[PDB]
Amino acid sequence: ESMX
Amino acid sequence: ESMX
Amino acid sequence: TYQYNMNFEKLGKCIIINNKNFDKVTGMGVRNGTDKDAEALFKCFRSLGFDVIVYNDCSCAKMQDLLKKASEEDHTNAACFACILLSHGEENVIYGKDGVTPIKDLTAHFRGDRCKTLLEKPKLFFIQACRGTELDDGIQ
Amino acid sequence: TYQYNMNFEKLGKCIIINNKNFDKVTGMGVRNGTDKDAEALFKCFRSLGFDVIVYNDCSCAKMQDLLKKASEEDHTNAACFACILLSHGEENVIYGKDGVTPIKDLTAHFRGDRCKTLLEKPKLFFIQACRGTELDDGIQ
Amino acid sequence: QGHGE
Amino acid sequence: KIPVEADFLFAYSTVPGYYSWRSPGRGSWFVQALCSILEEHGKDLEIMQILTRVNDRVARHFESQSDDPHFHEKKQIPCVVSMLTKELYFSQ
Amino acid sequence: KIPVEADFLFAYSTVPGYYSWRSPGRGSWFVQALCSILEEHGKDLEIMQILTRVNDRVARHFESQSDDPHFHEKKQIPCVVSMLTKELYFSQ
Repeated sequence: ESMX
Repeated sequence: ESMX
Repeated sequence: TYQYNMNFEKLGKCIIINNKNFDKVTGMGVRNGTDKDAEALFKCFRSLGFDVIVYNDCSCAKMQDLLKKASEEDHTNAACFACILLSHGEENVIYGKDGVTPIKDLTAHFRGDRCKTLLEKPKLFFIQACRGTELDDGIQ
Repeated sequence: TYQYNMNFEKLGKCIIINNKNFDKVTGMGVRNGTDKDAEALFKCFRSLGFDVIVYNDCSCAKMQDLLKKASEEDHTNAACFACILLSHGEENVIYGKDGVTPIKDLTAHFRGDRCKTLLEKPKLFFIQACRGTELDDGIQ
Repeated sequence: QGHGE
Repeated sequence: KIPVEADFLFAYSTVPGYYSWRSPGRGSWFVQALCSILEEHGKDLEIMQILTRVNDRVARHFESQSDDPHFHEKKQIPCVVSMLTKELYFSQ
Repeated sequence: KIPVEADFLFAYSTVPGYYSWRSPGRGSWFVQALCSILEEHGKDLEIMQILTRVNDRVARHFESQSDDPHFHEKKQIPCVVSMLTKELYFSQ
């Protein structure tokens, strides 16, 4: 997962 | 009235 | 008496801002997966009865003009208004493809004294974006 | 089920911090009417089933210590926790009689990882205080 | 509608 | 695991950046409203229903009064912040 | 009169100061949860009930996965800010  |  | 009156011709307008690609100057990466979200949100909100429109890779000026124009429309026959923002962000701000812009600026256009046709009507904003760099480790 | 489990020996602790008098150096004036709020809230929350405690004219250090200790107590037999703050304030901040302290630091003592006996239990905070100097003129 | 506890 | 910030609820008397009104003789608007609603429904309404009614009472029932025209006829709207993961009832 | 700040509702994917997670192949945690709840209860539950269930779903069903140990097994809890004065249902 990546971050916003 | 007064403010807080 | 305790519920918002929904007896109008339209449920309302729904604006979805789907920002996926950003300018290199911003240093923000591509938000893969945001198209899945946008399409999912589109169908859900459409099902509820909203007249939804999706705008992709908006600049800060575009986002401001988008919300401003929407607040200047006639919501006389609508029950409410909804706006969904998908993008990168930080505390109090959201990213446009070219930079950041205060969330307060986008929503103030709908204040009771700037959008009479939405007065006493719910104004909804859903926001998917970071609000800082803290991590939650969870427990137990 | 979708409701918080309320089957516990007791509803929980309710801490009221009633700040009325402030040191001259802070520039804040006496908060006349706050004793009436504290009185009404106490009866009201005692009526709900809370074990209520009322503190008066607390310093910042006293507010911090008071909440840190409450979070180190055993809440195993309580359904939830409630805290009510009555004082002067500014954005993200609450006044002690000798100054200002971040609201976040006051409530952080109760995070899941720092107060295990309240984990998965509602932690409520009611705050009567200013959060800036803007006035709402209203409309219609 | 009906919110019932 | 459970997020460490989960299950908190903050009921502010006003919105970010604004003043909060208090009557020297009757107490603050928010507290007056909160106690009123709680005395009537604290035992049968969910917490958000209670605070939403509190929001409406403060918004409609109060307007400031002051000689200074600058602080005259001003309004207030409370602010509820919820990280709760379930519905909250104070009884049964 | 009516407060100009009244009747707004903000549903944030995360609390102030924190990161917000997104799965490149499934979409952000918050939207996945919001959509599943709305698809099954969008027309029979009040808005706060819906968002409360979204909070629980995000808090319990998701946990980060990464190679970097610094971002491994992280959690998330959404944040609902309400200035509404009535209950909101999307029907009738």
